[PDB]
Amino acid sequence: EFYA
Amino acid sequence: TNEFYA
Amino acid sequence: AMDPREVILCKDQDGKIGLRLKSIDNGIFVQLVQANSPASLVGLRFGDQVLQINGENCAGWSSDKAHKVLKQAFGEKITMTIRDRPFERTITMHKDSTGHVGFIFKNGKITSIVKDSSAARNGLLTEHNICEINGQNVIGLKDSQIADILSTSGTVVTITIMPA
Amino acid sequence: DPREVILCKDQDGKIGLRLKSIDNGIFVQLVQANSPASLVGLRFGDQVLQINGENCAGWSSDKAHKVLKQAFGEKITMTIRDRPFERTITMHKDSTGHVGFIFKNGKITSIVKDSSAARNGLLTEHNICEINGQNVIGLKDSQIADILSTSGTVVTITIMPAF
Repeated sequence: EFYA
Repeated sequence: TNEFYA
Repeated sequence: AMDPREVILCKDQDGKIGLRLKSIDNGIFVQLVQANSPASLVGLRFGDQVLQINGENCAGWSSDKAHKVLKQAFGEKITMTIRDRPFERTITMHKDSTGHVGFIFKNGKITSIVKDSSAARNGLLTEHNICEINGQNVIGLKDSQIADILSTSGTVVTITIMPA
Repeated sequence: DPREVILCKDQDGKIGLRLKSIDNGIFVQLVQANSPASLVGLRFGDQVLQINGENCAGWSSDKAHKVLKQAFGEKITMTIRDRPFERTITMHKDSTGHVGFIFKNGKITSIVKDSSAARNGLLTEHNICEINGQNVIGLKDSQIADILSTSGTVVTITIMPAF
């Protein structure tokens, strides 16, 4: 979902 | 038991 | 090996100090701290262990038990003996050319590690909650606020984490 | 920081090491005693970051086993992060000679009421790794109990969560  | 008591 | 500290906290009119507790592996840990509560003021955080409440061992108690001890506690001040986030680890990564350190997250948790990334090189682990990012606590934030902190950071990215 | 080790194969190949996947990392699970692994001080719980210039992130146990089993040449290069899950707890024996816990198969199962263990917040579902700096991984429980018997009144144990 969220890429760091 | 076969538990040991520390 | 890493030393306990005493906190002293005052009850509200309902007896509360602004704290939710959780039983993990027959200890008691801070689960949630309420904004601008006494708990908050004395620096309690998600993942800190409560060894004693008013001198009584927390060993083997449930969350329900721990909470009722707080609720029944006599007088207006509550003493707790605290061990600072015993499970905490810190990893320092470097953003690449695309501005990323190399991991997928959701609900403030690391869910996968991207191959060939700074995160991969550093052995960053999944099923781990992110506590802080460059000295910014991310506990109780939406993933959008976490992503904003990440993007605004400089190349070097230090994160504290603990097993979920 | 991590540390770099360079292992050297026995004749046969094998370096006395079993690895294990946990939370998309790779961890030392068992070290044989007079092995290539033991020479470079690998221990239970050590995280293996890299093997021969390849990151271990996302590898399965089966894949770690195979990369090791198939390693080309004599030298196996690794980058090791020392037992990152390790915790240390210092307890004191009471008058009966007890610190306050029940264990079985090297693992803490319960904390005794009013004991040093309880006071110090020792946790269950944790493996016992060292007692006063002495490896107890691979020992029978009865051997662990005698080591406890011959420790001082001050017993320092090293623990890790079970996986």
